[PDB]
Amino acid sequence: QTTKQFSKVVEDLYRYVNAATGKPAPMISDDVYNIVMENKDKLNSAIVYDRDFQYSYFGFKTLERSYLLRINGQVAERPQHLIMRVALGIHGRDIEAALETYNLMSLKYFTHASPTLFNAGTPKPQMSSCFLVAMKEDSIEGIYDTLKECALISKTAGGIGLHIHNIRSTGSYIAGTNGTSNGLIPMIRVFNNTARYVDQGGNKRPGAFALYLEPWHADIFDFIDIRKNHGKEEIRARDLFPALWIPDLFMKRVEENGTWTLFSPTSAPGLSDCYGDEFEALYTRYEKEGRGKTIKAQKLWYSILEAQTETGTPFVVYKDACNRKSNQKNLGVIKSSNLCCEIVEYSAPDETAVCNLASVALPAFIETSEDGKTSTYNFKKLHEIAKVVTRNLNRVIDRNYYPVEEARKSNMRHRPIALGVQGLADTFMLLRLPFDSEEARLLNIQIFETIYHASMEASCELAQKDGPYETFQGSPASQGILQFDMWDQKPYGMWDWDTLRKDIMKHGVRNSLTMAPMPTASTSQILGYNECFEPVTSNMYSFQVVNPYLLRDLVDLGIWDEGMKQYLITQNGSIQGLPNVPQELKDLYKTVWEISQKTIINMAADRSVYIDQSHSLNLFLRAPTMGKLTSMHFYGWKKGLKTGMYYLRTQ
Amino acid sequence: QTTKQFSKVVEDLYRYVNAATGKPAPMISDDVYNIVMENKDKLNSAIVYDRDFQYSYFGFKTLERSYLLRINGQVAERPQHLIMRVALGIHGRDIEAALETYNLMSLKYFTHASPTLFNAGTPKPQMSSCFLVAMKEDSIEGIYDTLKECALISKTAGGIGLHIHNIRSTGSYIAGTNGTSNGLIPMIRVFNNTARYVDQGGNKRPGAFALYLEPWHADIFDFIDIRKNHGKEEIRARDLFPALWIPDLFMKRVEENGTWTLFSPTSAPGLSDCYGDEFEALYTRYEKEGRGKTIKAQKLWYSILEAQTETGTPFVVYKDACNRKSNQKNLGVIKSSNLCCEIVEYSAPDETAVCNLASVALPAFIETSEDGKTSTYNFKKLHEIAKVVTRNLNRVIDRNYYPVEEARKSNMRHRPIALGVQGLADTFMLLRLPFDSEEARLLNIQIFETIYHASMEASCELAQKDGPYETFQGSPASQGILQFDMWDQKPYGMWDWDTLRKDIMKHGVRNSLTMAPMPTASTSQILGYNECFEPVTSNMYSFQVVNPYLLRDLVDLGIWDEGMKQYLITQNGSIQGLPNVPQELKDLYKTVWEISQKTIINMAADRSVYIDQSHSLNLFLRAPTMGKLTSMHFYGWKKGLKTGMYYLRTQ
Ligand SMILES: Nc1ncnc2c1ncn2[C@@H]1O[C@H](COP(=O)(O)OP(=O)(O)NP(=O)(O)O)[C@@H](O)[C@H]1O
Ligand SMILES: Nc1ncnc2c1ncn2[C@@H]1O[C@H](COP(=O)(O)OP(=O)(O)NP(=O)(O)O)[C@@H](O)[C@H]1O
Ligand SMILES: O=c1ccn([C@@H]2O[C@H](COP(=O)(O)OP(=O)(O)O)[C@@H](O)[C@H]2O)c(=O)[nH]1
Ligand SMILES: O=c1ccn([C@@H]2O[C@H](COP(=O)(O)OP(=O)(O)O)[C@@H](O)[C@H]2O)c(=O)[nH]1
Ligand SMILES: [Mg+2]
Ligand SMILES: [Mg+2]
Repeated sequence: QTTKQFSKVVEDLYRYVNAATGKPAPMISDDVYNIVMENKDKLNSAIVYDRDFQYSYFGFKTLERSYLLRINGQVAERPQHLIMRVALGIHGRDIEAALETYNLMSLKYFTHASPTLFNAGTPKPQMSSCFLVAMKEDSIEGIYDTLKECALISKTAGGIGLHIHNIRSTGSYIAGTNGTSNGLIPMIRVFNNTARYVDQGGNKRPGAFALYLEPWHADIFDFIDIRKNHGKEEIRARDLFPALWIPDLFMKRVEENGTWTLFSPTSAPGLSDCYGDEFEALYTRYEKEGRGKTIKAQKLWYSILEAQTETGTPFVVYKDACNRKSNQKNLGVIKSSNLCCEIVEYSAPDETAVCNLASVALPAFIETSEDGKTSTYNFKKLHEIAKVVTRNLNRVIDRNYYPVEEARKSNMRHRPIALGVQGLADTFMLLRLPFDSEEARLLNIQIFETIYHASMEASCELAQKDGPYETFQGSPASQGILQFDMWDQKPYGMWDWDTLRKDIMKHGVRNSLTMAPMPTASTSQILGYNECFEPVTSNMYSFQVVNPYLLRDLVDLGIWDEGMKQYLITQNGSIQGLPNVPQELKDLYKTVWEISQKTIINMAADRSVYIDQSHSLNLFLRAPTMGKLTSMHFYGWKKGLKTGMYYLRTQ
Repeated sequence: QTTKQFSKVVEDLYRYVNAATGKPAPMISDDVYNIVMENKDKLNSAIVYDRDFQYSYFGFKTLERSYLLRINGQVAERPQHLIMRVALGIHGRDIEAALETYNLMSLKYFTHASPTLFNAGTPKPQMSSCFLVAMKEDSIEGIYDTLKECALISKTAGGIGLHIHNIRSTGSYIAGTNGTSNGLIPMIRVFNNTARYVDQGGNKRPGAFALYLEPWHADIFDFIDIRKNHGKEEIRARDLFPALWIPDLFMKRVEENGTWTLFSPTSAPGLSDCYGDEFEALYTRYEKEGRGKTIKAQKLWYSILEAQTETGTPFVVYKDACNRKSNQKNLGVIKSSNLCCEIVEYSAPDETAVCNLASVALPAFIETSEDGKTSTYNFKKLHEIAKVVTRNLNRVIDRNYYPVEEARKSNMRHRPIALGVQGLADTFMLLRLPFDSEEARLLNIQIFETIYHASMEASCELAQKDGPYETFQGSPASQGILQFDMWDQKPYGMWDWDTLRKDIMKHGVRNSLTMAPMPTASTSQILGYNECFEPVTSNMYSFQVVNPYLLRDLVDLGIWDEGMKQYLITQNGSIQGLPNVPQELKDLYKTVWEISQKTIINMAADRSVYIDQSHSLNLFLRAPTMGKLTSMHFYGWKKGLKTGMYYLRTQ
């Protein structure tokens, strides 16, 4: 019920015409069509259609539902065809690299983020997932230009993070009239409205932008409350996500139980265009000068926590930790993260930051291969594959179709890239390692060091062929200061950092950033592994499937029965305090709510030194409480995390 | 409790500084300040402060509430100061014309529309009331550019009429995705949202745009329903006004009880860029070609009437009558009217049409001066004053501050102007003429002929000094075809049209259009006369004042008492079927609901031949019914009215 020969499938796709309209609607690009036809034999015979049986029933139905291209609502592309198309879309004329990417992706070593999977090798190749946008100016012209931009971006795949620190707060003065300003909320309501009007890619799910405000902005209280399902209606913005861009001085005032001061950006200019001490200097001076409204820090705090407890938002991202520890610091002051709090990239009115994403599948490197029946981890294959994905994401930068000029400007200047991971929890389980074990802690550090090292090396090789990126000179990287150096730490040492730093100083790197582990929400589901780097949330998930690693074990112990089936549904996928189940299994299959959030922050802190950018650290709290949240926020803060919190997931 | 010397008042205004902010906020322009100081003696001694006692208690409190400039919430300008400032803002260095305009305005011969009163002689002189905007393109870029434009326009005084015939309808195809379009409504919802976010001038009342669609657009049914207070919520747009831009062919299909066909503009291009026969030719061809959805004309009809009955909207404006009979026809096809259905001016993506407005006060020309105690009408003073206002509106064009480039382009090319009137009903009453009398019918024709003639002559003189307007060549006017010629009628003849046409053909006119009688909602209330050209809606209005002409008469007849007071409140200001009241009085003070709508359309049809543009014809129906509305719509249509209906006012 789908044509088999690949080039025949391309033919159809490429020759498509929309019957309702009589318009030719080719779904393959010219340049990719040509490549395919010019190499039809090599390409056709390289595919291995058994590999379609690598996908779980749920894995495949995800692919089927919205990934594999359709001709008149009918799926016309086999999973292998999707992959082959992707590999071509990325690799163009370089058939060898294409062919390499094909095998590895089909073998499920890694995958590319959804935009790539959707649009690679199609005429409008928009393979980018992230856009961080700057509010252009505190004017009606600036506001509507940015609005126009978000709409144009939203037309295609990819989420937006938008920062709005420069917008005049409620009641602020306006030259030329006696009218006074209305603040962020009415304006937020405009963005929200545009988010709902512009389809993403052309389908069901709404626009969703994330909004970045620094907690001193005079409209903060309402801003943080944007997602509440009560109060009024016209004070909310229920399709957007508030994200706090928090400076240390705030955390400090909260801790010391002191005061916080709210400014309108026009009474207190420059607050967001600096960080660390210069910021505190400037902020304290403005406070002295009575340009704002002072209140007790802990009153803002307490509000911030109420919102997180109810909505899981705002997210928290530490402005200082982000700017102090960015390889982009030479470009200027970074003003926001993105929609999923993983990207940390400079943006300006004329530079909208972009990022391409792929995820290495960590389980694929477990080989129970030595002799007996221990497993090891093949960190050599991890390095190799990590290098390939680096090269891929880099190719994507050039072949990408940018939705707006400020995106193309930004990407061609700095070439940031984003690697991350899926199936950490799987690797751990397969390796008989409890998520909170000293062994798992070692493995985390190790996996991440090796990806960072790999991608930095592969990027170094690139710089050697195509020159460093335009803005390499002046970077921490160009001075020998890599990610972990900015954490005042020594790398674990599994790889040779001296030689790499040596080369990097000599030849540069092609990419300003490389690592930003992301949520993997849908691309982990295709491959059949757990979300990114978080532990399982349940052993039962939901049409209800028992954890295959758990299940396997329950059988070998001849204890899997009806009570064991139904207990898992009762106890929502938890095996703790369950009568006939060994301590080994109990430790290994703790749900995420059963692991200390201190351990999570620890391992997050551990891998963070090999992360160029940030990672989407979700927090999970079972029995939620002000004080409990407070110690999780501050704990992470002091660890020097960038993304202190993505969602607060609860119940 | 307000400084008296005028130049002192300017001084304060001009020297103002906003204390909260420490910013200098001058409220007079540089060039006007200089003029004032350079002529302080002439200017100070020309004012006559008794004239402040020309204003009724309600008249003055309107002026006080939002017209006279304030210094720290405290009124600092006397009505005479407002006027003097206006006359200067219009007339600049020409002190004689300034001084002329001052006397006439203070004497209440005429006034300028509210934007003028608000901003003349201030630093951001935006004295324009009307903007007709073109939807830039059926793209997300075009949509958001227009949105940006409406916002920038809304920043200052003046209402918008926006036409959207070129936007792709629900479910229409989009190249580049499998997504399908969502039609006008979601997009309308975006405009609506911007209308509420951008304050007008800087105060309370919401943005309000009027939206112009041709009834064949495939989204018509929902479009016409935009103002209903039920159904759903997300299908409505309750801060905008739908206006039908109706072609004859529709009226015809409705009458002949035939079919109507709905097209998306992309399946049926060019429909709005033509009119009359070429349109019917093109439309019928598209129908034959099955590019649309056909339904029974009378089903659309019946829906259109349900909406008017409930919401008083959509307005009706006949596209063909507008284009066939416009002096702007040489410019291209006019695609919309404005917010109050009086302006009929060409617009394009790069030309947003503008208009300045003043209203002659018709009562001021009644002089009971011959000998005995008949009154006459001084049509010679009407001609004179009408000429002055022409010159004024023309000066305003040059001294105006345009909110966007497409407005400045449009106005400097064609220089349209807009005269109208207030206190028709007053003139009639003062002259002992029932609104529906053959005498009142004669006076209407007469008043309007004389304003048209006057303004055309005064504009001719201008063309002689400053050249014709850029696009005069090719105009009906340049061929000797004036307004009434396009109605295939001969003018009443009270003035010498041969000589004027002769001169116009020779020298041109400065303005492409001159006459567009408007609602006068607030500027008739300042002067203390009834709205524009409509009859009184009540003799009692509302803190309740009895019609002074009625009241006067009731006293001289010694019949005004308690029963007469309270009867008027009971019968909502109607004197019909009331026991001790002469037939003379009953005929003279019919409320508007007591006058045949056929008579209204007649007199509207009568003055329409001296109207360059259109006029805001409100319809009043007491006992509303499908068939009754139907005969009022068709009656007006056949009379060749442009604005068939502004609001349907009911109850
Ligand atoms: N009519 C209006 N309605 C609502 N908000 C407005 C309006 N005018 C300005 N603002 C807000 O005020 C800020 C300044 O807008 P902008 O258009 O730059 O003002 P401006 O007229 O140039 N005056 P200023 O910026 O004070 O010199 C922006 O954040 C706008 O959102
Ligand atoms: N992602 C989207 N969501 C909602 N409406 C859209 C989207 N993309 C396009 N439209 C509508 O489709 C029409 C065409 O938009 P435009 O941006 O010109 O499309 P395009 O991508 O250039 N394709 P086309 O115009 O069909 O050649 C406009 O009326 C838009 O309102
Ligand atoms: O629902 C979503 C999820 C994600 N993203 C974007 O994709 C990035 C990572 O998303 P994720 O890994 O969850 O999606 P995947 O690539 O696996 O499909 C984010 O930073 C967003 O910019 C988005 O636009 N909508
Ligand atoms: O509430 C209003 C009424 C009017 N207008 C604009 O002003 C013109 C005429 O308005 P009107 O005569 O009623 O107002 P006035 O000039 O008397 O204050 C219309 O065509 C609109 O463009 C507006 O923006 N808001
Ligand atoms: Mg400004
Ligand atoms: Mg287009």
